[PDB]
Amino acid sequence: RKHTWMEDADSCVAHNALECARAIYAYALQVFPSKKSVWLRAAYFEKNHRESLEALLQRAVAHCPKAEVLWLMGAKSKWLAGDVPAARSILALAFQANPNSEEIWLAAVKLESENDEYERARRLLAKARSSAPTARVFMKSVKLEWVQDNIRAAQDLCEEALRHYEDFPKLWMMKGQIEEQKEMMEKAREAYNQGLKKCPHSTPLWLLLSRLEEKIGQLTRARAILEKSRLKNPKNPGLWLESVRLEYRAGLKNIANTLMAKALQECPNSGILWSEAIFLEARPQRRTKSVDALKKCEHDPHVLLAVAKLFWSQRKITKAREWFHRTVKIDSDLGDAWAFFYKFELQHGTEEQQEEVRKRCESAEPRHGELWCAVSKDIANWQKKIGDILRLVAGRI
Amino acid sequence: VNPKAYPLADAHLTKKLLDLVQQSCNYKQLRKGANEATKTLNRGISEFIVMAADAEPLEIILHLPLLCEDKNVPYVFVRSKQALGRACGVSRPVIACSVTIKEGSQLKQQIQSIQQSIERLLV
Amino acid sequence: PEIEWWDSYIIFGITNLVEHPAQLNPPVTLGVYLTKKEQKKLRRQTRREAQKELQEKVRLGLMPPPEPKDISQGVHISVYRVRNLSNPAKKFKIEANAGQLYLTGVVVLHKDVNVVVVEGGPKAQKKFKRLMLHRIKWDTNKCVLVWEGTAKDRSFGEMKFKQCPTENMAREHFKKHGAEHYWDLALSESVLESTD
Amino acid sequence: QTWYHEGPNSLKVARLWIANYSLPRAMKRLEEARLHKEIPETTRTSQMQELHKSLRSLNNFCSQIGDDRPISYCHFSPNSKMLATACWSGLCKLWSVPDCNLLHTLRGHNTNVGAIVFHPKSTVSLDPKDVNLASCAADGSVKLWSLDSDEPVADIEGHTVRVARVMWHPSGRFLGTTCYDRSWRLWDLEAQEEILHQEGHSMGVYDIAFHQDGSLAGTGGLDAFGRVWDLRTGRCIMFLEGHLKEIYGINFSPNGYHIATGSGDNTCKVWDLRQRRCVYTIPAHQNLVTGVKFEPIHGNFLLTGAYDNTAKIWTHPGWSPLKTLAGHEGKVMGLDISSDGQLIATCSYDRTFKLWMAE
Repeated sequence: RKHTWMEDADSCVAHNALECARAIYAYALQVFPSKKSVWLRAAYFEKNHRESLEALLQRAVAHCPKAEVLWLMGAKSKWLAGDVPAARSILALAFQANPNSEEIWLAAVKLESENDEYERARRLLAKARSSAPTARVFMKSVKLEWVQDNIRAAQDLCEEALRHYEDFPKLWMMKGQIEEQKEMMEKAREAYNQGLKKCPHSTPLWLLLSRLEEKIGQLTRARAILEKSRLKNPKNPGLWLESVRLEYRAGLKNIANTLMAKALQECPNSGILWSEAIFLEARPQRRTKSVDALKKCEHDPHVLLAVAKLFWSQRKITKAREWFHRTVKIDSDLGDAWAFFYKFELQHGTEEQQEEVRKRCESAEPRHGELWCAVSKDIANWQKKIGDILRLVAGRI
Repeated sequence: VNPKAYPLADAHLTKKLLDLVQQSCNYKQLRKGANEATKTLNRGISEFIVMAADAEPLEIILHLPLLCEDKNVPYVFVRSKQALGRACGVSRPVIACSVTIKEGSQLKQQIQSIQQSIERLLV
Repeated sequence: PEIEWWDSYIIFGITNLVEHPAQLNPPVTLGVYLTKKEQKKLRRQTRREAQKELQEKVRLGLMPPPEPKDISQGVHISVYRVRNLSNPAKKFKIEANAGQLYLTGVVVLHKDVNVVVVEGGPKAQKKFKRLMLHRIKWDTNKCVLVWEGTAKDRSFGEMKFKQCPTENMAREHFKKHGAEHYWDLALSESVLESTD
Repeated sequence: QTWYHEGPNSLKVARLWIANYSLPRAMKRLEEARLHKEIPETTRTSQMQELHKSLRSLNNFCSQIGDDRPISYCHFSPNSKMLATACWSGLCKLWSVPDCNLLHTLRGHNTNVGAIVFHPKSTVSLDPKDVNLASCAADGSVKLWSLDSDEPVADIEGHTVRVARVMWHPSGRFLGTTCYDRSWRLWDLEAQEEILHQEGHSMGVYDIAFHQDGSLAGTGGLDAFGRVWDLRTGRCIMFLEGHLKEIYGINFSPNGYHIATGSGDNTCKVWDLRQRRCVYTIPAHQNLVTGVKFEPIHGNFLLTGAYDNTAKIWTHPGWSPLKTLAGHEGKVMGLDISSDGQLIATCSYDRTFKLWMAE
């Protein structure tokens, strides 16, 4: 009966209005105490439809104990709306009720690193490493030590995380990114090779190894590393897309077309490979390539972003805006599609379309994108907002 | 035969290729003609591309292995189009009979076997 | 060794004698496609000819009509490695597969190393590979194909489920039929899979 | 029914010169084998374990693309100078190994190039302006080429069939060429003409290579019979049989007994010469084994390629899969190890050529 009341409240929230749905959610919350799923659903309904969301977060913190997700949502709602030190005090109060340093300590370290006084963030990261050490906490400590400066302590923490979490490729990728920011580049390539040979299946570590072997000259070794990464998975779509991009970056256009054809024959249900085949095709041949990508990979965000880019390149702003709206309705969490939509709104359209694109990028955070991950993984734009990252992704297109 | 036509199949290999081409054309999976084979190679849906060594001139099918080098497809050159002289009802011998993948083909694996057999002749 | 055979034969045996030794051979009726218009013409002509022949045969006055109403020249030999093919259903199916598909061969079992060698025609070996790779569901116990080549003739007589607790007995049983190198390569591949 | 035919006096003089150059070479090889047999088993086992550890950690690197045509063969220059590759186009480039830099691409062919194998003393004791490499095309042509001229030389018109492979003699004065006219030609570098045409097979020979001392020369083609003909007066008594497919790869071991033959029956035959039998049949791969390369003068391994995307670096002898040099994207056609043994190139059908280096 409580599940049916929650489904009726969700259907009332999505169908007509939000007052009766919030009343049904409050009746289901006051009738009987439920688990963290109903509290998270009530918090999402309060955030999607300031004071009411904070009251629901306080009610979930007071009536539903051992709820780290609801406490993190309340701390994020306090830091977004109310105050940053009030959210820090709320996170410190929630850390006194939940002694686990898995997600509360990382959220406290992120809240202390987004604000000033990074020594408190380093002390919280050291306390989280001394209380419950993990690969994610060590990676967050290495990121907090490397976002300020490329000191030897950050390299020592990355080496300790690579020695203690060698099966995890994230510590080796962080060590390679820390060594790549220094003067030398052979140490970063050696760390990326150790992470690729110790995982043994590491797609972003092999991608960073191929990028370091291609950007530092002698791209034949980069092509050999890309072939070894494609044969070690085997037949990874990301490694095939990276090899196609490395072949298209040079003067070998026929080899890049053959690599794109081999990636389409070995993995036809890939949005990134379909977008690369649509971008690498000719201008009168893009209408058949986009149709084949829509027929093979339907309802894909990367294929819709490639169709939006092809419509914007063909001087069709009304079709590119509709394709960007369809890509935002299919997957609003995409970074490259949101960047292409913001670039199309800034290039063709008034400020209302750019404001709507900024509101869509601020409501749902873009992640796992092509241009978003290039700016979200750097140390210079690690503690930045979502709107500035979206503007930097749209301006770099 | 023509020296530029490569690779050249044997008698039983050409008989199996003609049987596979007849099974594909009777099940609506094969396209005859040079322009249709070029369109099937450019579309990326052609499983195999067969040529004819007895073509005057033989340079007109010379882009048929090269497109096979652009889409990673096996290429083969029947000694004479006469092998497919009737082909799929074609009165004249057929040369470019792009055999395209057929969904749930009653001989899909057999066609794959022909491909595997056409990749070892070019050495 | 003191010297080679050619060095002992030549050392004086150099001369201008060009010969062609060992002239031996290495170890047809075919149809073509038809035409659709020719197919329709043939169907019409055949129906007309059948009707005319029936009329001639039953109307001349002889019978009243009714009222009008290859292991040779190359054999495919495959060898697969399984971690635990001891399963009676799996072991018997592989042995029976070889038996029914005429895949003369052997199924040797050892300590976490099961070598199933089949030998026969190309379609029989393809059906056995499709049965052992997609139809026979083993599961840590997995079955993979170690090698697949072509030979002159079949080595084993029939599919016999051999058994050997040690690898030396299985190697001697494979060398009795002349297939010890395939079992050694399968054992080396199993050791490389267990080490890595 | 081995019918004999008389030859010219220049062929007999070249055979006598080859015998007089191979007999002290065979004596030095026998002395080296007696010195290696006098070594204890502990140091030999330690050297074999070190060679196996160096070959097992062989990573593929410097995969430099030659051209848009797939690579058909590759031959390492002597003294680890470069690597001459022969693709499916008319160009035969020479990439500087291990730098993977193409320089002085010897062109001049029209059809698909076959095996462009350099001389064993080209970068050692031959001038770079003279003939140093020998290339062959899909038509009848055995063209000499220099290393710093990028222009061919006056070829031998004695072959009118598809010359599959060509390999120079270790003495340097001769060069064998396997043609499709059911024979194998033996051109001379000093006489500048074809010395003999050994028809030891009923079908056209594919791979022809001489021995380490230059006394014998192994053949093989579509006749499924490997012929080991002596350079003195022919009379191939060491006939290799057992392979039911076409022999597309011949590689003579530095030892006087072992001889590696690669056929399309997914196996490699390491046969003995002192017993005239097949010592081992190693299943190196499952595809058609076309490329095969023997060891350097240490004599410990054998790199056998195939039509798959891998190449097996097995031990010699032993026939064990010690190393699987994978990483290619096409049929591995043509492979050759350097004179030092630390580098080995394996040309593939993916229009790229890498090198296996010890990590």
